[PDB]
Amino acid sequence: VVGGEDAKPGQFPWQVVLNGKVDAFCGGSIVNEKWIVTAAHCVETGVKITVVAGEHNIEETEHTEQKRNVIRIIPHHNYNAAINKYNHDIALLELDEPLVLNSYVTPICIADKEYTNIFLKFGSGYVSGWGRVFHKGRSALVLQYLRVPLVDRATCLRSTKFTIYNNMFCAGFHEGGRDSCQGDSGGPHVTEVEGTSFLTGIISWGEECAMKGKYGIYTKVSRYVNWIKEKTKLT
Amino acid sequence: MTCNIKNGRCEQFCKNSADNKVVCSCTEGYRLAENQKSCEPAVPFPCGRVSVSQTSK
Ligand SMILES: COc1ccc(-c2ccc3sc(C(N)N)cc3c2)cc1OC
Ligand SMILES: COc1ccc(-c2ccc3sc(C(N)N)cc3c2)cc1OC
Ligand SMILES: [Ca+2]
Repeated sequence: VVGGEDAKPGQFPWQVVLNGKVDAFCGGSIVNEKWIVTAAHCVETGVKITVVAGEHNIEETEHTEQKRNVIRIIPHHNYNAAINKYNHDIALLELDEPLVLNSYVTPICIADKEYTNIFLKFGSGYVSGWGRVFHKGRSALVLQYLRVPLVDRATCLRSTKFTIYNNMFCAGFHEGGRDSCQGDSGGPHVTEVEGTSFLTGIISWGEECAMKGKYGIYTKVSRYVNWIKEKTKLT
Repeated sequence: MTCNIKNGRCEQFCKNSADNKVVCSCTEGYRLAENQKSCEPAVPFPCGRVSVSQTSK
């Protein structure tokens, strides 16, 4: 996250970090005790990818951290139906053993298709991660967050040569300087409603982070809420 | 009442019903209060809420 601020412990208790052949390479969010939602581009491979819930500072021990192995990865069936589009950039990860929900490990709420879109359209959400703190720069040690404004679709369309689908949205500041960045991908875009946070997007992609006239691109979660619900049922 | 105006006063979700509309509802982990509008935690760690004190010092 470029130009954000340190989260406090337990401020985003649905946030997780993904580790593998690279540490902290992507974020995700807790759907329930057994399931994480993330970006499919993060998990095109699975070799001992590990999830850490209850994380705050990546170089220290807080004694809130819950580490789990991923046993199953389900990318959206239509992801990679079209080469290099990032269309349908969402995936589910099933954990080997359930998380123990507590104040530092709590799911994000997921509303139905209609209300996720309503909540998105409220026009302000929070984004968080341990991604780069400057474009082409280093990664964050303490979890970062940032309020990003929703950007109107026509503006976003003009901001890039790349295709922006109906399954995506843009968010950010016209002046640049503050943005999501690489390493943040897969993490939550969330909208707080009377103190309860709902998942409204997945941090997906972008061009140079925080550059004026460029915006973060997010997966429109409303389009995928029925699929998430269907896949992540507990028995 | 309609869902049109201030979400039928529903804390979370609103659906229009015959004329005297508004039936409010809540997401998993919450229950509709007797008050019929607000949403009460029905579990120890309900989704989407911060429970670690953020005001420290
Ligand atoms: C050096 O500037 C950059 C230029 C391009 C990109 C970049 C990264 C990922 C993706 S996915 C995608 C697509 N969905 N078409 C387009 C695109 C562009 C990132 C940059 O910096 C972070
Ligand atoms: C190949 O290198 C890559 C480099 C960067 C990214 C990547 C990932 C997330 C975000 S958010 C953002 C923003 N401007 N908000 C820009 C950006 C760029 C993806 C890549 O490939 C998967
Ligand atoms: Ca730590």
